[PDB]
Formats: sequence, C-alpha cells, structure tokens
Amino acid sequence: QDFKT
Amino acid sequence: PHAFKPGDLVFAKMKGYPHWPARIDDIAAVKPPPNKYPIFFFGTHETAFLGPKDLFPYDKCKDKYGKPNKRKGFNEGLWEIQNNPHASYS
Repeated sequence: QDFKT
Repeated sequence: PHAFKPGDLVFAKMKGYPHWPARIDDIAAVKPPPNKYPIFFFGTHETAFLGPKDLFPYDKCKDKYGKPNKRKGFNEGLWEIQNNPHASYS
C-alpha cells in the first residue's frame, strides 16, 4: 500500500 | 443497486484532484474505518480510504469523468482501467 496524501 | 464490493470499478474523488479512475481493492494491509473502502488509483497506483459519497460507478460515470486530462498519471489511469482493471500493479 502506497498511501495517497 | 448494491453496496460496493472488492473489484468494483469507480471514479474516486479526493480533495484537490479530478475524479480519478480507480477500483475497490481487497483488504487482504491497513484496514479502513467504518463505511469506508480501500481504493486503488489507477495510473499512480496509490491507495486511500474513501466513503461512498466520493465513489462514482465506472460505467454510469465514465462519459462524465473518463475524458483525458493533462494531469500526471491520469491518462495512464484511463488506459489501466480500460485494458486491465483487475491486474496486479504491484
């Protein structure tokens, strides 16, 4: 998971 | 109409971005808060947690939001949702 800011 | 379930294709709205091609992901991982879903954004391959109020069914809404943008990653995302929406982008 690459969390969107 | 039914509740969103993993694999459903949508346009997803986040603060300060256009409605973006995306899919409801499987939580198989940080788990969303109540009545929010994990969202994989096509193009940038990022994740976030959004409630249904920001989630727009793909085939109903694509005529409205599926037009190319000049925004980094958007057109790539249109390609992804149109050609292999259920692939691994890991």
